[PDB]
Amino acid sequence: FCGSMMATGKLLVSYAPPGADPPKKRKEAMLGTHVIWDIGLQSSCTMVVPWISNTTYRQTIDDSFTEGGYISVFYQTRIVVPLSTPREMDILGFVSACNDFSVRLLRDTTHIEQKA
Amino acid sequence: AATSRDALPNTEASGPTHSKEIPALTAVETGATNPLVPSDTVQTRHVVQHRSRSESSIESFFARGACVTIMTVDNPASTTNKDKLFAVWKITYKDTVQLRRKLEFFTYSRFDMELTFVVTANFTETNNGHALNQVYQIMYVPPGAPVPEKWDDYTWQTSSNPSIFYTYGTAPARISVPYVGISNAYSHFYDGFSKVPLKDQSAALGDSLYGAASLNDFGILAVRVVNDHNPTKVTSKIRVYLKPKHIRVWCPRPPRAVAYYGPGVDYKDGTLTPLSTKDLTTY
Amino acid sequence: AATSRDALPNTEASGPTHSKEIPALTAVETGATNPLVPSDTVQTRHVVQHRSRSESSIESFFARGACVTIMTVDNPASTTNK
Amino acid sequence: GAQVSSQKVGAHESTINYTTINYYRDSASNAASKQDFSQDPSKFTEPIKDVLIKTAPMLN
Amino acid sequence: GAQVSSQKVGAHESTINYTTINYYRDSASNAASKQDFSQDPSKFTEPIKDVLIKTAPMLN
Amino acid sequence: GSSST
Amino acid sequence: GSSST
Amino acid sequence: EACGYSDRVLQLTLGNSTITTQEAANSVVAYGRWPEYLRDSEANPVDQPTEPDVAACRFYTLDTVSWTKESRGWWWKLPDALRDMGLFGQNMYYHYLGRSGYTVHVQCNASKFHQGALGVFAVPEMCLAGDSNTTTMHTSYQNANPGEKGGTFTGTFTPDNNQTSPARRFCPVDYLLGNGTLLGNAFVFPHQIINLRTNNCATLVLPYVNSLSIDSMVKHNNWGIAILPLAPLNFASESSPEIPITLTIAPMCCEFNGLRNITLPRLQ
Amino acid sequence: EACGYSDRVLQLTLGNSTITTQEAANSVVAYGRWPEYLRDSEANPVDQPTEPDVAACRFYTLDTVSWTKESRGWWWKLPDALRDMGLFGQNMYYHYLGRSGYTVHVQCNASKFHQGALGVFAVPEMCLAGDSNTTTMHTSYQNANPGEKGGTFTGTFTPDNNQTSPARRFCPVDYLLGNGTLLGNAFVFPHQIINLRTNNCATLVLPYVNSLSIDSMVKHNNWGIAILPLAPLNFASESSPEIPITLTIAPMCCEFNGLRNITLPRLQ
Amino acid sequence: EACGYSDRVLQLTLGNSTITTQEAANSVVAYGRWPEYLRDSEANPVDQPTEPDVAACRFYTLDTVSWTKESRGWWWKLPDALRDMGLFGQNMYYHYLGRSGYTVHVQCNASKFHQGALGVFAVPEMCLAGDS
Ligand SMILES: CCCCCCCCCCCCC/C=C\[C@H](O)[C@H](N)CO
Ligand SMILES: *C(=O)CCCCCCCCCCCCC
Ligand SMILES: *C(=O)CCCCCCCCCCCCC
Repeated sequence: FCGSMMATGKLLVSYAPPGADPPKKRKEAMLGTHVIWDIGLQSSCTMVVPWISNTTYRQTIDDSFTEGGYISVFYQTRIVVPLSTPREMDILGFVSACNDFSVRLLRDTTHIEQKA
Repeated sequence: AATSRDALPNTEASGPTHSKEIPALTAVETGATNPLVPSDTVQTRHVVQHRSRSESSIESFFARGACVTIMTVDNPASTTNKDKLFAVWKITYKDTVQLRRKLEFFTYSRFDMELTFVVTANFTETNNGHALNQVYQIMYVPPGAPVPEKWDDYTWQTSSNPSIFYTYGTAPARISVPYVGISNAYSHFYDGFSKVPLKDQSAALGDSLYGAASLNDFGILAVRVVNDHNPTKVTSKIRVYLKPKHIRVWCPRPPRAVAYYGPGVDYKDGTLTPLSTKDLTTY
Repeated sequence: AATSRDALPNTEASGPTHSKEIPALTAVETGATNPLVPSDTVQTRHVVQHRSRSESSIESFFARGACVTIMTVDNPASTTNK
Repeated sequence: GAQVSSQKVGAHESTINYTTINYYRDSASNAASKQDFSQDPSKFTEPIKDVLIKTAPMLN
Repeated sequence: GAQVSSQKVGAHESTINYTTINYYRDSASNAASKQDFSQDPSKFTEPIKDVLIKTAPMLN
Repeated sequence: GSSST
Repeated sequence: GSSST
Repeated sequence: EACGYSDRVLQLTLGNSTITTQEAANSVVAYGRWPEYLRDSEANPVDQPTEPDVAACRFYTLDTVSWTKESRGWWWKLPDALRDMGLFGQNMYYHYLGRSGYTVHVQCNASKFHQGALGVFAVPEMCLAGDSNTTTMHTSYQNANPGEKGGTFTGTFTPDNNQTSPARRFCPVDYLLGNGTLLGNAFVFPHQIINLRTNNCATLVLPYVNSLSIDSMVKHNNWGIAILPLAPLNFASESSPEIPITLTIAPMCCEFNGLRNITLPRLQ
Repeated sequence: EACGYSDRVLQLTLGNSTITTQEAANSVVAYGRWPEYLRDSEANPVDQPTEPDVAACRFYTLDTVSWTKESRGWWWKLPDALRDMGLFGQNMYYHYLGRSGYTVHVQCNASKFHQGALGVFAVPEMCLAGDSNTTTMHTSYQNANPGEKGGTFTGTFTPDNNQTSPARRFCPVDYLLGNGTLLGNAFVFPHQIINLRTNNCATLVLPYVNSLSIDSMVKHNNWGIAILPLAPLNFASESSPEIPITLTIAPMCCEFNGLRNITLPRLQ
Repeated sequence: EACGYSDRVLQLTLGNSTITTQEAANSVVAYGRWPEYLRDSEANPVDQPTEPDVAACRFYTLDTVSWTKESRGWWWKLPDALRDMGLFGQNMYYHYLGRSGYTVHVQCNASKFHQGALGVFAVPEMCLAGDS
């Protein structure tokens, strides 16, 4: 959370494993894996997306057989600020792997080319 | 500890019988097959049995390279209007029929795959020209890596994809690959879809092929002639042979009885009469 | 002694929680990444983990020949001007 | 690292052996040993919950 | 001078081994063993001067 | 060295 | 002779 | 037993439900494997599973069908056939993943004067063939998944010629087991026969079978139950005999992972 | 703690859900009793219970309401408020009997410049008074059971005079705790206060409380959650301040007996 | 600590200089390696090194810049940024060779009513792209 010290808020961060309607309302997102983040001195909050898959490994491309589900964020209460305070701000998000995370089958990337 | 090459059981000598034990009588509704041997219904002699089931072990039944595809490439004159043909094949055992029928005696399998490549070339025009010995590049492009759009574009660099540079007229190329499935076994049959159609979404959007899992299951092989264009055009074929080494199989199945029609279990009208005429009381 | 082909850590079963320990709360300004595992924010079962990082070791990531150049040469007729 | 095993000799001209050395790190690269095991057909031929005695009535 | 090591066997048909002999004097000529070690990510993931306990406030 | 089966 | 890993 | 116990007389009890039978032909445990929960050594999704136990592992009776001289056969898929059955179906649509074994009890009584024989087959991955000769692998989800009504076999292949709006359904030909292989061999799959003079039911105990430890129940069926008349229904000298066939199936050792909002599938 | 642990900073984790808070005022365990499953020594229905565990014992967030200068208070009943929440509600309507404890987490943040105080009360058997002076005990089932929207308190008793077609609903007067007793004493029930300068949440862990070991969840509510403004909302010099209040409740150690077909109640 | 010690309140002292802070977010030791002198086993030039110690290993404050809504970012290189700082810079220009570690302390205070976030990155071999 990058708003001011005077800004408060509760947000809901969600992970819904695949197979149902992708959550568009807090009502749905609540029902899946989630964290309710209370903004304060510990500036950041972490949600762990646990390995939940039918296959033992997923593909590194879009694939419906090995789909992973839905990450989403909602307002739990609302951002509240006093007067003389910015009413808008930014949050920044980060991703990283847990210690149980692995990859295999080495391959060339599409993220670089050499036309001509 | 009973091994595939061990001799089968000896026939034991047995004499006449008159009792309440009824081996011959049974009831197949139970779902079991009566475990009988000849000494149960006739008089037998003693035979020391030497025969073994060594060649019908799963490994032995499969221990053969089977052709699964024929790839075509060329190297034309630089003056041609048509592009230089490179080949792209989706890896599968279902483009041909014989290894397919053998694997489908079973529902699931695990094996290490041995691929062997036989390459042959010929002249196409009644020229009187030449080409020099060719080198082929057989590139594995796994799902997600960039597929070649041109015989000479950047993807043939292969910094991370595995490639074989095969020289014409040398011993056929061969590599091995471990059990690479994303499941605990390969599934020869998948009774399902890769997408659930949701009500709240359009039918088109929820649609997928019956019995298909991952659209690009195992990626592709891309083959090219590395030599530059030659005045005389040469055409080549790369025949791919598949052998399943170190194999395990699960859940037996009746073999394919009517002709294959696509990668699924579908059948074509007009092919559904395998059996022939034979009279009930005719030997 | 941990090697590239060793299996990664087992997921340990964990139950409900109500305490002052706050794994989910953190502060990225410090420059560190929160070392969390699923049993920190959800209930887990016990899983015996078999997967390994063998193919993403530096050696394995690089263990491939890559084309770095294409050199051109010829051998012409002795009569050529070039 | 040499593995030495016996051949089952069919046509004859003691035990004859043969030698195997694996040249690669990946078990996938290895030839097939053909040292395989047989098993009982029971899971397909006798899948009944109550053990069948062949001399007895299958139904009682 | 033969080096004997175990393979990690993936698909199965004891320990299977493989053999390696170096044919040249220069270590540069040798194949890659792929016998590599892993290490903890800490120098990149936790480079803080004071040890982080994840259940505790990162800021106190 | 040697394994014997 | 032999080293065994 | 000299205290009366018989092969033919069984009682099965799961949850709040009991089945009694006095004309059984023993019972079958597919591949000799009784159903089991997923072991830690084979586990894959790491979240705590739900095991609903007696609320889902109980005998659900499906809609009764009718066997006549013209019947060519019937089929169902699992877990599809049970998708709407009590808390089992609920557990199924609420979770990404699920696995389950099953006790299948097929019921069919008649009289000592009737005759006929049903082959009752449990097939792993029972992929059935489509109705088209213009497009392979095109049976729609809705038609692949009849739910508890099941589907039927046909003695004739009639290809769907409406290319504008294709039927997009199966066309399972009976002597071909609906999948291009001969019915006479379906006995290599776990089975029993209901032969009216001998027994009035079939009982198959089925383990979870799959190339994975757990999977999408909504996307994939693990087993197919196929019932075909091996010998036709016949009675006295009546030309139109009918006897009912009832299916009762119980899920066993079932567990679910990946809880979210409920799946609401397009089924018609 | 000299490693940083605070009374004010808590993390609660049930099922696939986590709640974090940095401005708590400890948490309450009603009557000092943590929730528990029914012991054999106190058991009554003899059938195997279903314990859905993580599929039902997880944090369900209800609809958010809004606190303003005119708010008189809000109420919910348990298990009624949760009747439509995932597999908990399903387990509830499928069984004759059920019992459950709950973690109640009420959420309300503001700023160091706002003020106000909510009394959050957990009341066993929270019987509320009706709107009528012609007929006692006549609040209809539908009105007694709002589901997750809850109800509200009023500062005024307005008796229902339509004798032809009575409203048949509650008329819960706030200084009378909606039940004819003074609000100033509701503190003898398990409670916390959300006083905006001190804390931004209330957390009550509630045991199953009843004169029986297990009962009809559909017919009877065990607890009532009542939230009233003890000191009114106020901010800066604004005349119409508003801050949201969110309820999140998790069932705990819940078990169900008497499985049959699902209950389908008349709720409107 | 129950005697008051905090993650947020630090004092660093090098040479004749001290930095105090009451709103720190711990501190970072790049790649977990504290700075060190060159070891004999890794040495290369054979001449006696000069180690100026406190005369060069002390806090030099650079020119203050200003962060506004239009700021896109700033960069410096080391040792370049310090080339003109006291006896460090002198030692640098008098010798063919030199090596050094660094404590970098970036300072920026505001108020409980302001907001914004600066990413402060230490990059080894920070080669930047040209204008052409
Ligand atoms: C340089 C050449 C490398 C070639 C590498 C090819 C690796 C591709 C793995 C293919 C495995 C094919 C297995 C057969 C099919 C599957 O059994 C079934 N359709 C179900 O999963
Ligand atoms: C075990 O193998 C010890 C005995 C070694 C005998 C000589 C090995 C023959 C050449 C092996 C080459 C190794 C393959 C990489
Ligand atoms: C150690 O190597 C002793 C065992 C030797 C076994 C035979 C070696 C096989 C041929 C090696 C050729 C040497 C390469 C220059």
